Amino acid sequence: NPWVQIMMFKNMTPSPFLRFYLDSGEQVLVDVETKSNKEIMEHIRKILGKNEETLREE
Amino acid sequence: ELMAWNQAENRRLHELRIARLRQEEREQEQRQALEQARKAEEVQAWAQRKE
Amino acid sequence: VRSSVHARWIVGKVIGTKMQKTAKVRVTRLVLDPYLLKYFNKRKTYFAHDALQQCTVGDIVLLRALPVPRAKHVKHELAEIVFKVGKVIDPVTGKPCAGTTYLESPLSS
Amino acid sequence: ATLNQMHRLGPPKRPPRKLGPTEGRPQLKGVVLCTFTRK
Amino acid sequence: LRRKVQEGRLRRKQIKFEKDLRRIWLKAGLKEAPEGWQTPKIYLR
Amino acid sequence: DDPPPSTLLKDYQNVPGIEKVDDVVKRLLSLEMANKKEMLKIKQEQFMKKIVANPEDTRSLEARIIALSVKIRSYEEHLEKHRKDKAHKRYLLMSIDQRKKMLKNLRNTNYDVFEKICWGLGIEYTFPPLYYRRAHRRFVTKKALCIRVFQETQKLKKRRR
RNA sequence: ACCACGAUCAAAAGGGACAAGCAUCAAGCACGCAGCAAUGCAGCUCAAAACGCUUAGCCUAGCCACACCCCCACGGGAAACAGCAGU
Ligand SMILES: [K+]
Ligand SMILES: [Mg+2]
Ligand SMILES: [Mg+2]
Ligand SMILES: [Mg+2]
Ligand SMILES: [Mg+2]
Ligand SMILES: [Mg+2]
Repeated sequence: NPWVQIMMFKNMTPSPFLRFYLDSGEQVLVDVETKSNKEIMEHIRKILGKNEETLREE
Repeated sequence: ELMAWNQAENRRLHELRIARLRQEEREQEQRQALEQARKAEEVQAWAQRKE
Repeated sequence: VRSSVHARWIVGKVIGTKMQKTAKVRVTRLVLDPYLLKYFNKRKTYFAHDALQQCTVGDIVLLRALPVPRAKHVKHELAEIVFKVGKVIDPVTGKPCAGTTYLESPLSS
Repeated sequence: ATLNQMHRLGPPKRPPRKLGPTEGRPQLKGVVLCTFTRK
Repeated sequence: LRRKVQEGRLRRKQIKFEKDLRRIWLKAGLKEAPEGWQTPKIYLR
Repeated sequence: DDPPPSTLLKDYQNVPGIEKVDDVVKRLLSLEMANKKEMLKIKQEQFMKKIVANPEDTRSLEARIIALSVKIRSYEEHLEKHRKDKAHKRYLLMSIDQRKKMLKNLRNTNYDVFEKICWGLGIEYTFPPLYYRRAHRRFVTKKALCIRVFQETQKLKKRRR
């Protein structure tokens, strides 16, 4: 995703989390305590990732 | 629906966080009462010495 | 179609507030080094219209593109303040925090 | 060097090659001014 | 002999500095230097 | 301002019946007959009571900043008299830099306490320079001329319009 | 289309991206912002390389630039093959 702006923040809150800003103006919050990196990847793929059908169409 | 599911997941994780924090609070209260008793004894000793 | 500004939504840190109704913001993106294949931060400065002068140096802000530039370098406006400097509210729990410690316990509410 | 140092310095910059007596040309025309011998 | 060369270089250096300063206000549109300006001799004790 | 010399020592303020003792005992247990460190301790607790939310917590960043401020004042008082004490000059400068770092951390973490500390201790927080380059004579003169030329051009532009 | 509805193609304008060497080129010198304007603030770029000098057509279904010179061409130098063949 070369055109998506990724920024990181350290030790600003007691809990880790991800936030996604959408073009419409919506924000998506994903809490990631107790979750492995693989679980986080699967969660973000499910909620905001293109499915295999769309990729195959592309 | 995906956004709603994400919000529900956040709520479930929040419930688990609250439960864990309550466990932490009980163990805290215990050790903190112990330490407060120790400090009460220390203050008693210091006050007696100064008197 | 909604704007002629390239960067529609960006997140940055306010690095200057010496202009009237304008905040100078630092935006970092991750750029791949072609040789080392490691990602490094690349910085860019943006001027954001801040009508109310609520921005303080060091706070993390979200900028939304203006439909058209209002000045030579002012192409964005302050959509919101993501993290006020030293007054961070934890989004997961909603409670004030100072770094990694809660100022107000989540259990209190 | 560290990866940060390699990134900041960037790719190695080979100095430009030195031009020889022919100035990078196969041959050169010339006019003889004098002939002699050397040891 | 190194001396006279060295002060000659200092004089040319001062002239170059003054020329750059003059270029500034000439390009700015001012016909003369700013009112009350005098280029200091910064390369001589 | 220093505490009055009649103030009782920090360790002899909450002892019961300290008001019912002879005037000589009060003198013996006052700041008048102690070293400077007891006066500094009294200053420290006064600042803690006046500023911090919980005066008993000494591990907090604001409490540490108050302690370092009291120590910096003590070093400054020492150095007014011993102008040629280099070790204490070093200690004063290091303490000031450390307090600046602590103030930066407090500002980044707790802004309300940062403001309350800055008001209570009279500290004027300053931002660091952006560029660290030598300002030699040529640059200084050129910058002064450029400022002057900009001023003259602004006057000319305003008048001409 | 030819009534445009609108497609295709593509200028000018706005936003973004975009070669190499030299830091013995480290400061640029008005390079910003706000207001309907009057005017007000003093700002803007830069060691994460600004500013400058030098080198080079480029990212090749092709593209860019130039078209005797004075960047341009009212005007001036002056009388033009960097179209083909040829000298
Ligand atoms: K030309
Ligand atoms: Mg165009
Ligand atoms: Mg060429
Ligand atoms: Mg010709
Ligand atoms: Mg021409
Ligand atoms: Mg020909």
